[PDB]
Amino acid sequence: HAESEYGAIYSVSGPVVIAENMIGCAMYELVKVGHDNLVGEVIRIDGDKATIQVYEETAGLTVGDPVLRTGKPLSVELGPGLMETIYDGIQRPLKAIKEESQSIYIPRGIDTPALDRTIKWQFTPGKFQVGDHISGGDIYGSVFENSLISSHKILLPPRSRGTITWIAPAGEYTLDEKILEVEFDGKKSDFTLYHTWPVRVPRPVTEKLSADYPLLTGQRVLDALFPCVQGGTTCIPGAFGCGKTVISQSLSKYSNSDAIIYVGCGERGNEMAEVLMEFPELYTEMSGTKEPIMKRTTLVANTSNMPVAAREASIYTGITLAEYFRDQGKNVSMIADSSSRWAEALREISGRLGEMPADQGFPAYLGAKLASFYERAGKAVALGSPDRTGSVSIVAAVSPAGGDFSDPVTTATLGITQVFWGLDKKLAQRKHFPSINTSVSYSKYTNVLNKFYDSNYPEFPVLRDRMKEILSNAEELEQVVQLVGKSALSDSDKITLDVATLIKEDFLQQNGYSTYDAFCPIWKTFDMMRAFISYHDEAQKAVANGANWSKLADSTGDVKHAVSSSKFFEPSRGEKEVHGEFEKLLSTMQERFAESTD
Amino acid sequence: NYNTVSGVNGPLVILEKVKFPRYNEIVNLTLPDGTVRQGQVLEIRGDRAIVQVFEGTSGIDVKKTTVEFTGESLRIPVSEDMLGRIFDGSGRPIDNGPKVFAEDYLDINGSPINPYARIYPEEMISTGVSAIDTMNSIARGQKIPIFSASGLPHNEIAAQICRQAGLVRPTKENFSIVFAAMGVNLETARFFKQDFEENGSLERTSLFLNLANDPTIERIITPRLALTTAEYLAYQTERHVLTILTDMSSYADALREVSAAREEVPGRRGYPGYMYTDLSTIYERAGRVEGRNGSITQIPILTMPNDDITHPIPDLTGYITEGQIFVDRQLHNKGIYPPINVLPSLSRLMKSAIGEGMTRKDHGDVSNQLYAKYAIGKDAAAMKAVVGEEALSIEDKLSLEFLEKFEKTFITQGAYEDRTVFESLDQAWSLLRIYPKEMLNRISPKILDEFYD
Amino acid sequence: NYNTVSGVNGPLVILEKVKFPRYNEIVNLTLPDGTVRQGQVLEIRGDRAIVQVFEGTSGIDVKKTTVEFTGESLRIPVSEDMLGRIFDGSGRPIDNGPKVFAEDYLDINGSPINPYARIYPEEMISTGVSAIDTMNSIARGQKIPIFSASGLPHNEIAAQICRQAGENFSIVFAAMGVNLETARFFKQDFEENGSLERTSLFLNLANDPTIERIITPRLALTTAEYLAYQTERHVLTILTDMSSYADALREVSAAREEVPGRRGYPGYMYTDLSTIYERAGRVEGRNGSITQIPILTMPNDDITHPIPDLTGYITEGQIFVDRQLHNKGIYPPINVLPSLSRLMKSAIGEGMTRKDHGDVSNQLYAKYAIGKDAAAMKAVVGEEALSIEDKLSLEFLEKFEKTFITQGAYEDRTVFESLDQAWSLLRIYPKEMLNRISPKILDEFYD
Amino acid sequence: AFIILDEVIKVTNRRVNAIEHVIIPRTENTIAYINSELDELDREEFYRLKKVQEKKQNETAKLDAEMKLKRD
Repeated sequence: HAESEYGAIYSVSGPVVIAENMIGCAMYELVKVGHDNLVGEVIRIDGDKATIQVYEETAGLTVGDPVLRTGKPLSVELGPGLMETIYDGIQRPLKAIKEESQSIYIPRGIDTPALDRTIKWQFTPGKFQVGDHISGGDIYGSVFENSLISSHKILLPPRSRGTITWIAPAGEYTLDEKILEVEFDGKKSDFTLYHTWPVRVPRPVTEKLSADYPLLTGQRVLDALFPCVQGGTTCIPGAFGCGKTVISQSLSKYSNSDAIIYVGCGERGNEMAEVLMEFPELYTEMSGTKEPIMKRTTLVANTSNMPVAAREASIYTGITLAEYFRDQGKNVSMIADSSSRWAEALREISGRLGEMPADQGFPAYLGAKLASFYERAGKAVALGSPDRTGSVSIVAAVSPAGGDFSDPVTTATLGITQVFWGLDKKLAQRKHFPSINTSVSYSKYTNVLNKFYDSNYPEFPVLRDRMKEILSNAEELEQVVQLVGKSALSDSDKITLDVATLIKEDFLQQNGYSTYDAFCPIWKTFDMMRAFISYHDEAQKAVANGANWSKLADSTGDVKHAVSSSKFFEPSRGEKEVHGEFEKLLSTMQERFAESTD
Repeated sequence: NYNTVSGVNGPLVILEKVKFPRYNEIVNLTLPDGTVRQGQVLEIRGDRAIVQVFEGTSGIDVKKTTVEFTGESLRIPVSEDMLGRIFDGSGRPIDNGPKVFAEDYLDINGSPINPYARIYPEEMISTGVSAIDTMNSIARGQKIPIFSASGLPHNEIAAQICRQAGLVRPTKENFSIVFAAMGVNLETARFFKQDFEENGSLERTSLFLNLANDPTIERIITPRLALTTAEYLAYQTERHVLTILTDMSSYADALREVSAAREEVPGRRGYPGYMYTDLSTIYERAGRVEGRNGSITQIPILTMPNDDITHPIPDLTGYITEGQIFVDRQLHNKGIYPPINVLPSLSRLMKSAIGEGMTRKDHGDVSNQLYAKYAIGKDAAAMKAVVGEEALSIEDKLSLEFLEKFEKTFITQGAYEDRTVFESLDQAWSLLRIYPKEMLNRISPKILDEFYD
Repeated sequence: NYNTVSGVNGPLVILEKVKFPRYNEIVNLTLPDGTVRQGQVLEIRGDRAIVQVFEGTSGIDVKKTTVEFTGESLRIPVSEDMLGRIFDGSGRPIDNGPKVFAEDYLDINGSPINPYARIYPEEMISTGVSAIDTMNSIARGQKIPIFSASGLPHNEIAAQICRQAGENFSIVFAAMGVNLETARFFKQDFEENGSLERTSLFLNLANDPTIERIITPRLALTTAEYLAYQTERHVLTILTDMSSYADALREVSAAREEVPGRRGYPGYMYTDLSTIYERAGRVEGRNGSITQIPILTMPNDDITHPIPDLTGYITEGQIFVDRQLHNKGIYPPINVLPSLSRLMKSAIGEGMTRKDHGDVSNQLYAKYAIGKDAAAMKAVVGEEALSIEDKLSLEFLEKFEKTFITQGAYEDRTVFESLDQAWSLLRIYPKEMLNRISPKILDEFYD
Repeated sequence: AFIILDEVIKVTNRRVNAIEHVIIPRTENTIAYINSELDELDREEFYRLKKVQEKKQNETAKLDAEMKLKRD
């Protein structure tokens, strides 16, 4: 605003831009550089020449192009209207930018508003009285952004506390219009429905709370083996094109949380495009009738074809957005595609800066950002009079080279994570269903998850430990069979191998393209594991009666085909038919016992 | 134009007495011997500037050299007259034709497609291959690579793809392609030339050829020229645009060469640290544009070092492009027709072209089931090779014969023989018919009752 | 003091035209955002100075920041009123209490122990676990290193160890970039025990800066030193998530552009590691005993990393946790192969524990080794368990693994109970099968 | 004794089956992957050392520039 604090461009090589004659610019502060007035973030300072990191394309710029420092850190707009809106690395709307530039390409030095100032919404003062003392975090109003989620909270700006002075009446308004005025010791301050929050510091809450509420995965392996609760940190490391993007889409789809913040980093454009095409076609069938997946989520795009710093910037913006969603008193989640692109971006950054590399080209501050991003999310009571309990889950994809755990990504991820879900390329290469290693994937949140699953009086821990033991014993049995042969084992080990195969084909493997196996309910998987355990106990008891495993498997073909047919099933109705089918299975076992004698 | 030059070290250049230089700017270097070499600007600091020589700093005087700086960024003379005429890696005519009149002057760097402007992968195509149809589907406008080994029939199989492409695709207006080589062999150049001539598409296609005899800079710049050309064809020309790029291995090693020549801090396996993004430059350019006719379908070809699929080249290839079609040395020495590895090979979108309304509802499930029988056949092959022929189960021998038959019949069709997708589905239903009724657990009841004669 | 600076590289700051600068000194800086923070001067050269920020250099203007240098090194306010309360990474109270009255003020770096004034502890402190107090003898005043892996419940085992342990023994904790969940669980355990009132720590979390946590560990170390040299009581020092401390020290050395070693560690680190192990040891004439028992995570579950290598080479003995036994489902996974205690020498025999102690320990090591080789043989060869010796070795190994190895976290057993349980467990093997057992040890328990 | 001699012979053959394409290949892959990881780690360390030596050379060149400046 005609302040004209400006340094001059000195050295320019690739994405890094060093600008001198500016001592006014701070560290991690926003600055408009070049002749195109491109947004950027200054990193270091040496003498009279401060090193600035550009988050955009530096191609075409020339020496002598002025750089204006704002002096303030990175910030994003928080409030209603950002939902179901695709923001770029500059946090500008993609549709609006493409329409304004009238080109499918990406320009350079472009400036556009986050939300729409011409956008109107119906905002109503939520039970708050004028003159009542208020502070930061309190809801000053409520607006309906979508047809499902209603009353998006307008939060009082940070570092503000006092008494309500002039709070305007409810009605239709925009994001640029002040809906309130608050009097304090700092005299007068204008308050709007939209509040600006720094991207460097996540939106604060009241106090950290223990998360005992399990978040529904929808998948058997994600809910049972390596569990992830609401606010829990679950890693999803995978190989290149191992279905990592697919697992991310499945996770953001079948999620039982309220909102979703998905920030793509260095991912393919066809994935986000397919996401944009299939978002609106899919609609929720739960409460809030007529509501799609697009309106219940927000998408941030940092392309692989985009700038390198755009990934870390969109990641931080997505973190601030998820923190604002967690401060909104709702359970949300962050879906990150290929965090390894941001890590490698950090590697090229520290590398171009002249700093010394250690492992995998990255700097030594990687662990700080990883641990900060992991401990940032969680379940905690938010600020404000509302006193709501918020939740934020962190889901980050790591793409190590060749799927090796020796990669810096895998280690740094596994270090700060309380839960990790691993992806295998063995069953993925065979075009088999979702691949997860039973000898690798584990969760430290599994205990409280067992305590939470006991609320439904399901047995998570028992079935999981029994199946894991059966899996390990069958794996050892596989090592022995591969060692000597299949004729060197006993009836019980063979039963363990057959049960392993049954658990492999009929349980862990579920077709996502199917009209049935695409989504598995809690009761469905619980009943399946229970019926499996019942058939296993019945077979183990029958083998102890002096019957061979093969002879037992001779008349058990019906129960086998029935156990393999539990994947299709039907809607919520007919669970009784399944449990009853299990009863018919035990009865069938009794009939077989009668048949044996004789 | 500044005639002042300061230092020279290795394959690079440094000049002084200049200001306001542009990043990756086109610069003309006139040497002391009268040699005119094209070059690009590296960095600019104060009154000093640093640039990289494409033709090399070999045989160049320090104070006797003159340089004319355009100041504009990387610029190419794109036109509509490129079809039927051949161009080199340096842009100069290798077809011994006259001067090509440029319709538009555009940056060869290429522009990233906006996400909202990005249209989802759709339709389908017939590559003439059962594996390019059944196992892993190929969408029109999508991007899929080909991973081969040194000495293997990469050029010949790719030739089969480019030759059978426009012929078979109509069965799902002839298809127009683009041939691109970066630091490639003379033998492979002759093979590709005879292939493009035999296809008769040489008139309807353009060729950018950078020989191995040529510099590395030209090889790295060939991909950019092909990117701008294919972009101009898939947008401005509004026609179906196939993108065929070869010798990615040479461009990679050359990239490592340029990265080391500047003594820059290298990443894993000695390559560049920006390699993900460097490959993503031309990799994410593929896709469809909403409202704009035509599309750019990327069909790249790379060679894994020492036939290692676990190599950083292939790993980065999978990390950049989405999905790949593998060529294994295991099946190449078996003597059967072109060696596609079922495990490693996968498609970007195999769910987009399947189902009713596209082709048939018998496609996808049969793909999953056939892949299952093949994998089970491989594991059973290992188990049979371990313990013995009498020590394996019934499913082991059945899947073994099924995989052997799938390899001898389904996998083996021909290079100049383009098998229609329908023939692929029929031969696949007949290959699956070899297996028992309880054999396929990935197949539905209806398809099982329908496929069996 | 200087409000004028030259340049800023990362968290490290460098100013010019500075006078009376002190290397490794406490400095108070007020930034442009109105925020005030503490930092430490890394170096001073000529008319120029180099100081570092512990809380980070982010969000600060070079013109609007003012650095007030005390001219002297860092001095912490050690007090006896810190019992039961809590402090932050910078020392500020996180217990929502006020600032306590300081008894004394001294350096957080601690003090070097005299060569003639040191005392070698033979003291025997019961660990409470059957696989702990027996295998690697727990001794107050000794130093036992702890290396863990990612996703390993080292915090739970350490908490169960401090809880089943307890003149009582005071515990001082030092957190370097400790996780939020880790702090929550540690708080839950410390509160569940009821010994939280007798304990104190300086908390620097993951959400908080981990770079200021390096001084927090030093602060807790000066607290343990002041506890040993004044209060005269049994003291145990602990550094949590020391892996983050090594990564941070490595970041500080990397920012210095000095000669880097393996995993980015500093060149003079040879002395630096000692500072982590200098938090232990007793003195002549002091009834109290201070023993540091740090815990860190070896990178990629590999002890071959510089961290576990230095931690093992410096300190005497190390407590290892196997990933396999933790994935098995059994209780605490101490690997008898890698785990050892140099303090298990003077703490064994009659007068300390029992005359059957050392013998049963060596016999346990031999049985575990023979069982391991028998496991390798059982894996390579058939299920016939390789003749006789390997069969009894593997059976006894598995039996000792399902019983002796897992004593439970919530269960507190004496050394005698573990000795009797081992006496019942060694009955499977013959009396002549023990080559580590003497004539007296063979005639020891015939009951 | 002949019958058992057959059975045991089969056992030996089984070992030959395991020592052929199983144990040998596993050891080969383990040795190769370990060789690649170790050589790569040594390459990274050598890169750090090369950067350190380059840093010393540049600092020395700055010393030389300072000496020339003092001379001037």
